[PDB]
Amino acid sequence: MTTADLILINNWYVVAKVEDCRPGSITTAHLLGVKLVLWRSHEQNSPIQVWQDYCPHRGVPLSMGEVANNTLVCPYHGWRYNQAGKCVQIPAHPDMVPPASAQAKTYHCQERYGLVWVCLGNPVNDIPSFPEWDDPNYHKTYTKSYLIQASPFRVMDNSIDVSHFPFIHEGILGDRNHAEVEDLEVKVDKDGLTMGKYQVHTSKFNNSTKDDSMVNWFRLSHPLCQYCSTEASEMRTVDLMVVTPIDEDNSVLRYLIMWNGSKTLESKILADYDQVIEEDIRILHSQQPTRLPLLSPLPQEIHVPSDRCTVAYRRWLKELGVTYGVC
Amino acid sequence: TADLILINNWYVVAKVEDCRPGSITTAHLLGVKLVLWRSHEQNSPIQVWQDYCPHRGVPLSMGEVANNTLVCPYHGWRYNQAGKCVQIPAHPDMVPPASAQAKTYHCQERYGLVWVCLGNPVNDIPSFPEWDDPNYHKTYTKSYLIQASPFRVMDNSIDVSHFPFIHEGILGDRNHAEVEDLEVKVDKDGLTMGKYQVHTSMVNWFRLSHPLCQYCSTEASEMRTVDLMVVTPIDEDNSVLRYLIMWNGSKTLESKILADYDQVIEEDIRILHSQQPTRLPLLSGLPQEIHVPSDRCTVAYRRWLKELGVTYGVC
Amino acid sequence: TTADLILINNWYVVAKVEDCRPGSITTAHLLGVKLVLWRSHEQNSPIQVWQDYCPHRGVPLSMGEVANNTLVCPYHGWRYNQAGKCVQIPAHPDMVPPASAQAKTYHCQERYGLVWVCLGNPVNDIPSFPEWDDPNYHKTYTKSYLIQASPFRVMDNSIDVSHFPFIHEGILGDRNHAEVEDLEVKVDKDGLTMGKYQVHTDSMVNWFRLSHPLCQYCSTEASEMRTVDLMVVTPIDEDNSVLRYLIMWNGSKTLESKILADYDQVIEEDIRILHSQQPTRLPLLSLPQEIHVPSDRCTVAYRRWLKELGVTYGVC
Ligand code: FES
Ligand code: FES
Ligand code: FES
Ligand SMILES: [Cl-]
Ligand SMILES: [Cl-]
Ligand SMILES: [Cl-]
Ligand SMILES: [Fe+3]
Ligand SMILES: [Fe+3]
Ligand SMILES: [Fe+3]
Ligand SMILES: [Xe]
Ligand SMILES: [Xe]
Ligand SMILES: [Xe]
Repeated sequence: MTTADLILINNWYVVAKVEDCRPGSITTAHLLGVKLVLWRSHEQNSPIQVWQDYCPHRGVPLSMGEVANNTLVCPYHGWRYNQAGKCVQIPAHPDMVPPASAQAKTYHCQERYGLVWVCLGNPVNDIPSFPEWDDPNYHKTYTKSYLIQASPFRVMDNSIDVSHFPFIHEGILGDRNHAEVEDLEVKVDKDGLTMGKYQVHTSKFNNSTKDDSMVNWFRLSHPLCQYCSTEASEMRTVDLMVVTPIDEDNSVLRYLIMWNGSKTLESKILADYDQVIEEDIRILHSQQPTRLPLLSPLPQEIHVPSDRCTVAYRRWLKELGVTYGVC
Repeated sequence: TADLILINNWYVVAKVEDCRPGSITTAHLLGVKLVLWRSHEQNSPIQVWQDYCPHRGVPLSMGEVANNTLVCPYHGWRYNQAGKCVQIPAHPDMVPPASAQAKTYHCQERYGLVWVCLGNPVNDIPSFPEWDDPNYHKTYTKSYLIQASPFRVMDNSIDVSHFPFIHEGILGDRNHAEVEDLEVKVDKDGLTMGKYQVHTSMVNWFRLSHPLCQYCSTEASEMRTVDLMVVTPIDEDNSVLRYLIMWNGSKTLESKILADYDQVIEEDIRILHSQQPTRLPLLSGLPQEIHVPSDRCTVAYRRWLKELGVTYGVC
Repeated sequence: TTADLILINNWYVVAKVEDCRPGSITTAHLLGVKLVLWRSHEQNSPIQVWQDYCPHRGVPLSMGEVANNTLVCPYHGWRYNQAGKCVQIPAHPDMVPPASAQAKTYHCQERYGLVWVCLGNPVNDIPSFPEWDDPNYHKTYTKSYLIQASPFRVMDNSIDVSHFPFIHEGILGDRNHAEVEDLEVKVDKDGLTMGKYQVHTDSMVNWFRLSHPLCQYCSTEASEMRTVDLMVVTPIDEDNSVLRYLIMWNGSKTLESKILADYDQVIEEDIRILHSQQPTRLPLLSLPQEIHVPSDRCTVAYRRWLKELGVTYGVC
């Protein structure tokens, strides 16, 4: 169990990539305070089973075992658990039907966009949409996993912030001179939080090429995933940022990036995101308190006109009833 | 703090070989930091006290042994073998106050091991019959620091069904994983398991007179092997493992025996370090423990600890 | 924060002025508060000591840059003037920052080459040091010593004199001269005072006074040379301290490194003991309870003064 809210437990979250889960493999992960085991059978096109990493016999992690004959086997006594989590065999008592109590705690898992989505509760919410996934004109790439020692909601608040661009992202996403921020259009509606189109000022790098005027916008249907859309000179680049809430104070950041330009741009896209993500991590790791402060009437946070979309985020979290990872 | 039932039992804290004349050693029992010291005389007794000087809270272990006294390093106070301050160097003519006294504990050398009771010895040190048999040879395993409850360490050692999966080299085969109807008896002696078969041929039985001490007996084709497993309870979540192995076959087998014991212990320590909760769950976030017929000796250990009133190291 | 106001309303050294050169950003910690110390390229700019905290989104201001007499936060470039008022917000260039856009500032006074800070309202003055003005005395500063021990245990160890023959053998005593004479201890409204006493090696006469719980003035007269010192403890929190010493002497300048070496040896010998002592915090008067003998008169008096002042922070 956990101290997490039901609004959060009943949502889907990315815990891995499908390319990390090979046939016959055992992977560990952490979601909302719970340790997880992700396993597949040696069959090809095998389903991924996401359970709690715990054998109920003597408390040994099931992730220390082996996958054999479509069963996850515990290392201590060799209890064999089927795809539904039911012990189907106890080697010490091979003719005995295992007790019904011998059951692993199983969760909902679904693959989409090459990502493993998990729901610890009742899947009542839907997986965010990524329209360009099935567009053959768009190429796909994934960033590596980033472990961040900061609240899941502080990480998302940062990626909603845009006024920091000319300071901690100078040279990639901002100009320390064009640092004034225009009035921002931010909607709160049925589709979630939308930052409307807005101009990103980037520093010239190629003096031969024309200014890469970038227009960006983003939408949040889920509070820990953000769909971002950028149209520059000759390329539209969309991304799906996904935050794995490890606990109230820890988070994993992953991005699926899709672009309509030359596949040869993959290396540059991945390296440019690395720079921005690590410049953002430096601030996230220093922020206090570690949990995102919600609104109220250490001193309270101060909000200026340019914080419109981040004030609306903190408001959305109070409406959703979020108390985990926030203060 | 620990339950009186544990406070009044004997526990191994060191090997006699390592407490030399004039030496000062350290140990940790039931939450208490301990100082062990000997005088430079031969046949000197071992004094096991709390590692603390009552003047200003400095560890007496950072001091020195001099003239059959332990000297505190801060103000020079000298404590006799009974633990009483006999000289305060700033007041050389003053009879040191009665409060100037170290907290002393009972110490007894048995089986080449230093045994300590922090309470009132109500029970005797566990018996080891082959200690007095000259037909048996003697070897000691090294110390093993385990980040697990002392009671989880003993539960693992009482378990016999794990042999075919984590010990398939020495104590089990994957084609012989079935466990026969085991025999368990909890009497005044303690917890006793009746003899059972172990597949590498071998017959094995064990008895626990005390919760953290195990006597084990194994008969092979040509050799009887016995061991005394001692668990030092550092605190609720930490333990030290030691064994005294005795056998009546060739003394040349000492190295293979120690090598075999090391493999098994480090294979058990891997499961022990992973177990959650860290403290032993007793019979009463994470689901409750499930018990199968092959778990009757470990179910009896948990029942015994509950009956004895153990609340320290257990969940 | 959980500290007693008697402590919050007192002056403490958090740095030496030689460590905060023009245009620098230094960090410190005092009574649980993280502090940012910053200066200007003004050849003689003052030292600002604020809480290491940007009230916009909670970044540490110490990760910023000093520019044109302002401290600039790294996250959104907010510029705070020397009074701590934010005067620029780059996002809204022609917007006067709200009154809330203000760093939490603390009182800072430079004295004896040291940075004194008071987190509250200074009801007391910075401890006195008469040989500072005396031109016949040379001056030197020890390095900062981080001690994993209560500020009050650190000060307890400095007032102890009975331990000189055992852990400071060679500098403040030897094992053949361990008997302690009847010490003169004056506990008054001003504070704790310790009268003249003999330190062996062939001997020197020392005394000390404490007008402040965590500041000690000491005087040693030996063979015509008088050495004085000001021991300052930075209370980091209940369990941690910084130790610093300003030593002044009227002999040869050549003695400086020897003086520094003698202090360094004694201090690290004291730190070996301080780190081993349990409990970490200083036990006051009503693990076994502390026993007191006559050589411990001035250390018993320290505990009695702290209880009368109502110190609960850093004490057991
Ligand atoms: S702990 Fe998993 S089978 Fe015994
Ligand atoms: S601390 Fe042991 S003698 Fe003073
Ligand atoms: S956090 Fe300091 S300026 Fe935004
Ligand atoms: Cl399989
Ligand atoms: Cl025992
Ligand atoms: Cl003073
Ligand atoms: Fe950013
Ligand atoms: Fe084992
Ligand atoms: Fe000293
Ligand atoms: Xe980016
Ligand atoms: Xe063994
Ligand atoms: Xe000194």
